[PDB]
Amino acid sequence: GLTAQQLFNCGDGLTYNDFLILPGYIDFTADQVDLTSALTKKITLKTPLVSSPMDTVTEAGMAIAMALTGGIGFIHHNCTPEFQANEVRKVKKYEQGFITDPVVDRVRFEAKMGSRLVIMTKREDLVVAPAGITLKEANEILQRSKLPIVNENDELVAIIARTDLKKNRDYPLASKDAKKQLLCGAAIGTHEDDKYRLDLLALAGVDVVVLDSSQGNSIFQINMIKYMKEKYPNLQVIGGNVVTAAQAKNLIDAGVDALRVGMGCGSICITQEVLACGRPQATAVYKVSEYARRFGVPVIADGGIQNVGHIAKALALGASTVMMGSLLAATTEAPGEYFFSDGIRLKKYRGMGSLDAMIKVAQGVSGAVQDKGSIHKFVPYLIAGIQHSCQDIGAKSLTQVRAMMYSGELKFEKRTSSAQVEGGVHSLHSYEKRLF
Amino acid sequence: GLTAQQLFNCGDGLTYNDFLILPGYIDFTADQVDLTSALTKKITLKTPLVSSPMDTVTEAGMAIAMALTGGIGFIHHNCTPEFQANEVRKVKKYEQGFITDPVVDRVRFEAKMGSRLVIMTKREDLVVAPAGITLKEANEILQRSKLPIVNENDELVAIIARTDLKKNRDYPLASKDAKKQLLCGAAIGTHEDDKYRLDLLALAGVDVVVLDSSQGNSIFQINMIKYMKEKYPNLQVIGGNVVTAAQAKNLIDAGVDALRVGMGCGSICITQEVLACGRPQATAVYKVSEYARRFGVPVIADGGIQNVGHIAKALALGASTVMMGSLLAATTEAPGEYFFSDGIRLKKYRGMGSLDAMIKVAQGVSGAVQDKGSIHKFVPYLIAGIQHSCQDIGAKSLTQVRAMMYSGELKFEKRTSSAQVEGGVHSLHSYEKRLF
Amino acid sequence: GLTAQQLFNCGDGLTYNDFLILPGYIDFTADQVDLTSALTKKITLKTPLVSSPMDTVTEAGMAIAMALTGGIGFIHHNCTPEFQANEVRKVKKYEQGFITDPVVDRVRFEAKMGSRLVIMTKREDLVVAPAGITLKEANEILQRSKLPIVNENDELVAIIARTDLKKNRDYPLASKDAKKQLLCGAAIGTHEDDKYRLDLLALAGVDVVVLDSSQGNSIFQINMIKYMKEKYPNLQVIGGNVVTAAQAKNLIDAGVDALRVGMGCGSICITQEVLACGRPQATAVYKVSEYARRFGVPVIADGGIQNVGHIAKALALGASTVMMGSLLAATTEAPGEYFFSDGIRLKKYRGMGSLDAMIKVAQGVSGAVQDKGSIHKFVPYLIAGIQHSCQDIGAKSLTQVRAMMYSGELKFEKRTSSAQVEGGVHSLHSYEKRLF
Amino acid sequence: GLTAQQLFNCGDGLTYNDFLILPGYIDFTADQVDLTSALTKKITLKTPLVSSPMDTVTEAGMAIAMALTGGIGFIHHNCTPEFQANEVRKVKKYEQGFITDPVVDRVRFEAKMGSRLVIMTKREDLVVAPAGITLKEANEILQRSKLPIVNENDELVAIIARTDLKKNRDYPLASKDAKKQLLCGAAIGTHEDDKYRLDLLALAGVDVVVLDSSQGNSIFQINMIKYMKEKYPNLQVIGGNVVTAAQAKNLIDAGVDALRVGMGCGSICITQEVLACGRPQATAVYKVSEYARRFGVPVIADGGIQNVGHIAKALALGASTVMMGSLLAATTEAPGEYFFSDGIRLKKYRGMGSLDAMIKVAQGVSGAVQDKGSIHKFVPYLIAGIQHSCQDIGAKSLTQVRAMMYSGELKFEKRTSSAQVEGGVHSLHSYEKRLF
Ligand SMILES: *c1nc2c(ncn2[C@@H]2O[C@H](COP(=O)(O)O)[C@@H](O)[C@H]2O)c(=O)[nH]1
Ligand SMILES: *c1nc2c(ncn2[C@@H]2O[C@H](COP(=O)(O)O)[C@@H](O)[C@H]2O)c(=O)[nH]1
Ligand SMILES: *c1nc2c(ncn2[C@@H]2O[C@H](COP(=O)(O)O)[C@@H](O)[C@H]2O)c(=O)[nH]1
Ligand SMILES: *c1nc2c(ncn2[C@@H]2O[C@H](COP(=O)(O)O)[C@@H](O)[C@H]2O)c(=O)[nH]1
Ligand SMILES: COc1c(C)c2c(c(O)c1C/C=C(\C)CCC(=O)O)C(=O)OC2
Ligand SMILES: COc1c(C)c2c(c(O)c1C/C=C(\C)CCC(=O)O)C(=O)OC2
Ligand SMILES: COc1c(C)c2c(c(O)c1C/C=C(\C)CCC(=O)O)C(=O)OC2
Ligand SMILES: COc1c(C)c2c(c(O)c1C/C=C(\C)CCC(=O)O)C(=O)OC2
Ligand SMILES: [K+]
Ligand SMILES: [K+]
Ligand SMILES: [K+]
Ligand SMILES: [K+]
Repeated sequence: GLTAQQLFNCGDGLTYNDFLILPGYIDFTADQVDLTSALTKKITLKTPLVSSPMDTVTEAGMAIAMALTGGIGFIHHNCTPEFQANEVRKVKKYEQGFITDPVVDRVRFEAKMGSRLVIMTKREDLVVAPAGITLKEANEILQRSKLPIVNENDELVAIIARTDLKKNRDYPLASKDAKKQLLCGAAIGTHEDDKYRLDLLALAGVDVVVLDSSQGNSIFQINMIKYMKEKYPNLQVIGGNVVTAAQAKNLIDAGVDALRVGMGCGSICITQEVLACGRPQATAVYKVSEYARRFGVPVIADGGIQNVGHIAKALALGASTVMMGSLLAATTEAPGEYFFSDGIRLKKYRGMGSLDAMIKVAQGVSGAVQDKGSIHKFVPYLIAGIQHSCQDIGAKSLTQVRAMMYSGELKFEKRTSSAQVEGGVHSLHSYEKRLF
Repeated sequence: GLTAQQLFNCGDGLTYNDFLILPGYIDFTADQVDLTSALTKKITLKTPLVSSPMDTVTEAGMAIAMALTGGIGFIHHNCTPEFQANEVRKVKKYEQGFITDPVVDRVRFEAKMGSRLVIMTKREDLVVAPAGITLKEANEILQRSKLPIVNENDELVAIIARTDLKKNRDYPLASKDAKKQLLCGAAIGTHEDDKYRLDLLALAGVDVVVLDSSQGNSIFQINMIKYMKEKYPNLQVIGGNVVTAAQAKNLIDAGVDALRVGMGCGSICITQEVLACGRPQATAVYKVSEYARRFGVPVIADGGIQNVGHIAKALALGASTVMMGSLLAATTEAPGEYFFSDGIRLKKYRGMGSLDAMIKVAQGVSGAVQDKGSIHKFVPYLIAGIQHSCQDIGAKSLTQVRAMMYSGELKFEKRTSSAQVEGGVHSLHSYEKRLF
Repeated sequence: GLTAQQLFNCGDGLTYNDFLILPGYIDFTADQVDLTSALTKKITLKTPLVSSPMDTVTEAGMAIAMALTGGIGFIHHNCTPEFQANEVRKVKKYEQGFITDPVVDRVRFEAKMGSRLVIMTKREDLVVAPAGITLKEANEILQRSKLPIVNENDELVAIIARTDLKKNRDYPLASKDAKKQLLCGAAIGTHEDDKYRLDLLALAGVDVVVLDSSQGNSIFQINMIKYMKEKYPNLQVIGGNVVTAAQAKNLIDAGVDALRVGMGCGSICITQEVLACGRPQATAVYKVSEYARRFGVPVIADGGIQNVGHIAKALALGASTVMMGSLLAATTEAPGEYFFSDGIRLKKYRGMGSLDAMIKVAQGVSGAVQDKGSIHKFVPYLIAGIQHSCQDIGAKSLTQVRAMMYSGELKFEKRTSSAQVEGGVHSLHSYEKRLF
Repeated sequence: GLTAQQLFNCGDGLTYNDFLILPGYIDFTADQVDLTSALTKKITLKTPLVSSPMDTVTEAGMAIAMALTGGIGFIHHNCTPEFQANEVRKVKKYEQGFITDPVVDRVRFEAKMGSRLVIMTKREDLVVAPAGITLKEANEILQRSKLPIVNENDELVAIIARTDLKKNRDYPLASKDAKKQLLCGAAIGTHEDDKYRLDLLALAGVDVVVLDSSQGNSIFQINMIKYMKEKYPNLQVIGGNVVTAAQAKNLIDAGVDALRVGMGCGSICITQEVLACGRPQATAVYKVSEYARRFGVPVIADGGIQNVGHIAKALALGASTVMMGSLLAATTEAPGEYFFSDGIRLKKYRGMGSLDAMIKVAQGVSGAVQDKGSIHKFVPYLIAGIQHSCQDIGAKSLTQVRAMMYSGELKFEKRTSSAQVEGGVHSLHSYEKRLF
């Protein structure tokens, strides 16, 4: 029975595996737990999940799947500005609803004022829908397949493809923007070159942009932040990797809408070994979030997430969202082809600081992870997992979990190594592990 | 030389392997140590041993063997109410003594008032025994095989099968109820459905019932407790898994006769890894027992028992009884068939939260343990083991061990990892381990 | 720079591998270091080495070799009183000097008053030596082979075999008694039966006797101690295994001449795992020696010695001598035959609490260790090793090492696990280890 | 956020792997970081790198390569004084510039006053250079191959081989002495014999000499130091291995120009295990440097360097330079021939206290390390690695890093074992590691 303030303010250099959250009182069911989380000062998702901007994790496929399930994805920038922007465009155009370009096809089969060819099938035998209706109305109005929206003068003002109404109805947690499109985020560097790439990403319709760096507390990123906030006042920007409040302050002052917290704890990271710099994750998350919260800036616990327990712990310590690399790297929607080794299906996963991904000092390693299946199955599982944890701890929502932790109400307890060994599977001659 | 109060009140998150009990003064022999322990507020066994309510551990066979040796068993509820109740009935009818149903056979060979056929062999050549005698008397009275008990009017009032007098004489530590039957306990859930199952278990003659849950401090279990205490005033109820005094208080207030303490420390448990919730065992046991004792509520140290040292430590820290899963899972009396792998005989052992035992979030794993032989050999061994420990520590009884620990008299000392390595087998090129 | 008092009085439960001794000032050579140590209140050896009383370690061969090199041995009692006593007799008669029985052969070749046949070779052609001379004189007096000692009346008063003068001259560190015989010690239990065995051991000429027990603070051993001190006033007795000052006090009060300190840290020990009782060695040694010293009672650091560093640390913490089991178990002089496994020569080593060595609760395990060669090579090596350690720490003698440690002058420092890893061999692709 | 003073003054016995340096503010690039470091009170290198004086590490080849890249090398003394001195001579004569001996060839092709034959090619057709010019001038003056330097009377005063001007221009970081020669250092013992060897090393032109010992705080080394400072007033001397301020003081008082800090932490070291003496490196480095700095004496962090992180940490804690053995032992320039095992190329690496390198008490082990390539590639890599670390921590130079650490500005944080596990590569099914 120790509070977070007490636990993380003794200088022990703790991490996720070094502690536990003590159970509380249950008076609701796991399915009643709400995971709504703030991605940035203005982006809010239904789940606190985010896919990392890496070669072997996030591209269109992942970004789309992740958005459809309740989270969001960040496309990597280890490609051409053109390619990256196309990946953003694919994601952005995956779901639209009221398509305008192809409806105003252009007018200026169907015979809808102006000269809207979609012509032959005259505007009398065809079903139409008034302007001002909503997607719900739109769906029923033509319960079949193929809906031309008409503006007073009976002029084609828009159209809505049945397929979009399907995707919309199929994914109730979909992270969509004001235009009913799957929101997407992208990662860029801080060199001048990144200004051009940013412009192409802007044109692509990217919603949030993260400045990629192992140590984001620099004059380069600060000025880059200020630039972006100037050129694109509304664009949501996330600050480079930080692990201390002093670093966060500079980026917060520069104008960040959120912070990416984590240094050298990612599965493929050797920065701590090579550069001696970094910080134990659990502590990094608590300290920066505790600070950043006084400025309304969401913290993204980035790195070291090996399972659901970690996710719940990051959130419990102050993080608004959690970013994963390896916990998603082997899913169907991640970049790369599957292969086999010792009868084990694998997909490549490599650190962005690896010589391959990149005198060059390698800060990442290149490996492979075992097949995790589809994001469409895995993410729902993580969502269920997180919910149960909130239940045991007695919290109906992630927002509540933090209040309980900050009020002192939520208690923790350190785990000795024997205690960590006891917490996992032990004393078995053999066993298999499954979760969903 | 550190007291329990000092040791477990520093927030280190200790477990069984993290400490030792310092030896005292010996002025008696190991065989003089008494292990009588309170299972619940009213159930008291000769030993502090209990078999866990799990698919691969407890069914009739185990429950019977465990009772015969001095402990008790809890039948799992991962079966039909009918099946479970039949398992309780088998155990309950294993030993009876004065059988009534078949003696009042019905009257209304032998020719005993009324019309008691057991007829031919007239009541004159046959040996009979008066009503009011005891089992001891009964045994001698017909020193052979096949004893009709007669009520004044020479009317068949009961019978006693020689076989029961045998089982009774063979097992001096047998956990029997007021009717000379092997007591049995069963595990149920907390859903409404469990009320029906409970009723069938009541009819079966179950003696103690444990409410099965990974986090028993809930409104569901509290109300279930209150229900049971109402409907079955005398039934002994044990509260769902708890690890803190605050949780215990709710269940104690709800009316529990004992508490099942343990969360995520069981050999097949992944709850700590998946849900981030739980608590290091040694500490869980000391803290809750220290509290629950002020209300006369026995604590069951449930989980993490890998050997005799653990059992003795749980007891020394405040537990009245100890529940095991893996330490019994491979015995002859446990559910399942034996098989072989690398020339090693094994029997399945799986967590009740495993996908097999059961979106579903797995909290347990499915494995196999190596053959441990019969409960009838293993339990006596654990009993001997525990006794020696009490001797080294200078305690003639489990009751004494707790007094010494609560008075400060009993001392402990933390074990560094090197100290733990030194405590076990080391520096050998090869070795085999045996214990009994 | 931490003193022993500070280091071992924080309740951390440390052991040998958990700390280091910081180097001092060197103004002498390793060969100038003196290891003279008190075995008991009256037995003093040239080295602080002792072989453990175990089936696979100490018998005549070991006891003799160990004495010849500067230490001593304790014969095991897992044999008949006759056998054990014969093992003591073999050791005792290995070296004698002035043999009396065969010289007083009996008188009452050579023609020496009385009728000393050793006859033919008359007392005139034969060289003789006066009574009152010493062994040194004796050696030169007949610089060849085959010396009849003559008493005034020219009567055979004794004889001295050339072979004894050889053994005496060959081993300058030999642990011999007042009669120039290799001293020997033996281990006995505390049951009444041990009184008879003790008597046979007395007749055998045993010099020191250790009462064998895993927990020697008992009324059984206390009374046994008092008995022995009564019956054999001069016999040196060592107290059963203790690890705390409170235990030591009882045995010290009972009249022990030394204490055997150690519980569950021996390579083949499972007492800590099975009985939950014991104590981390380094701490056990410091605490009891710190106490026992106030009564002039030598402490024997028994158990957990895996190498020279451990020996030096035990001594530095207060032990007067060190007892080993595995560090000697595979030498030529130890009981048992050598065999081979994976091309590796081995000799059996088993705990005295193993089922084989012995319901029975096993407290020891049965294994094998790799061939260490002869005690006559290994012990000199340990002696050299210990000497260098004393040099680095700036102590010319074991006696000095303790003064420095008790005065505060000697400093220590805890070793984190990484620090322990760094202290040993690391970062090699492959390597072989040798020491002498 | 803990200062070095706080971190290393709690008695925890920390080492490199036990802590991290928290990142600061970046306002410069990695390539702008300066690694200029003081080898001794008067020797200053461009990099803080030094090759250890060992059989399998440093000989001419290594010493030359190491100097050319920015560091320095110390030739081992496990050879004849003649051999060692020849190794110094090879290194010293590798690069010269203004060669005098062969130019004053002797005078007393070319026809340059006196009788300088280099004769035929008369002094009129040949290009010459005035005395007083510099190497830069010299290079251009004869932009081709084959430059006779002439003194007023047109007398051959010196010569400069084109090859030297090449080596000079190729290696901008070259550690050269006042005579434009690659500086070299050598290791000697402290016995009288070492005085002769020293004399031969003096004649060889050695620049710095390190007194080789595992425990240099001795009367032998102190007097040896005083001797050398007397006989060779200008010679730079480094004090034997020390790990505490008390030891450093004696050697500092004796007159050391630098200190070699480290005891039993070297990859091939078993001194801690065998002699129980030594100290955890990170702590050894901070404590002695913190002291030695008050006397302007540079500390050489010697031992335990397994990678770049360690190097940066040693420097951050107070060391002026870092000495490596295994981190260089398998390079092309190190002594020994390459061989193969399991398809892995290896080169021998052995501790100088190994029986092979040397009753003898082994303090080192004999193994093999995997091929690291050329020093000419590896050292530049370490240089780049160190620079990035300085960048993350916000320091433009090693000198700055220490100021920040001593002022309190630089912060650190302990790493729990889980934190250390998280810091390295984890959660991968497989991976390969590369760095340059
Ligand atoms: C160290 N860290 C690196 C590198 N590339 C990316 N990253 C990071 O780690 C996170 C993924 O870690 P997981 O544990 O797999 O989730 C990424 O989000 C990013 O912060 C690298 O080369 N070295
Ligand atoms: C975690 N714990 C589980 C699960 N099923 C049962 N249990 C528990 O552990 C105890 C057995 O642990 P042992 O160390 O084997 O004695 C059981 O009594 C129960 O508390 C599960 O799926 N996950
Ligand atoms: C535990 N300890 C046992 C047993 N038999 C003997 N001993 C002890 O350990 C010492 C030898 O330990 P090493 O590390 O090998 O030196 C013996 O002197 C004695 O104290 C046993 O069965 N269990
Ligand atoms: C222990 N230490 C030894 C021995 N020979 C040399 N050394 C030392 O270790 C350093 C090299 O360690 P690395 O980790 O490989 O750099 C050398 O500089 C020297 O101090 C020995 O036999 N035992
Ligand atoms: C940039 O991607 C990362 C991130 C996000 C992190 C780390 C890291 O090593 C890399 C790879 C390192 C690279 C590509 C070098 C460029 C740079 O320094 O930004 C880390 O330690 O924590 C977080
Ligand atoms: C119920 O059986 C348990 C018990 C007793 C414990 C744990 C656990 O995971 C399960 C399996 C988890 C299940 C079947 C999910 C249902 C539930 O939540 O009750 C644990 O962590 O500590 C104790
Ligand atoms: C007696 O030999 C030992 C000793 C010396 C020790 C231990 C031990 O287990 C045994 C074997 C245990 C036996 C033979 C049971 C009898 C007894 O209890 O004496 C230990 O834990 O520390 C020291
Ligand atoms: C001398 O080389 C070393 C050094 C530098 C160190 C150690 C060591 O064991 C040896 C080998 C030990 C030898 C050759 C014995 C001679 C001696 O004692 O000097 C160590 O522990 O720290 C540093
Ligand atoms: K990492
Ligand atoms: K577990
Ligand atoms: K042991
Ligand atoms: K080492």
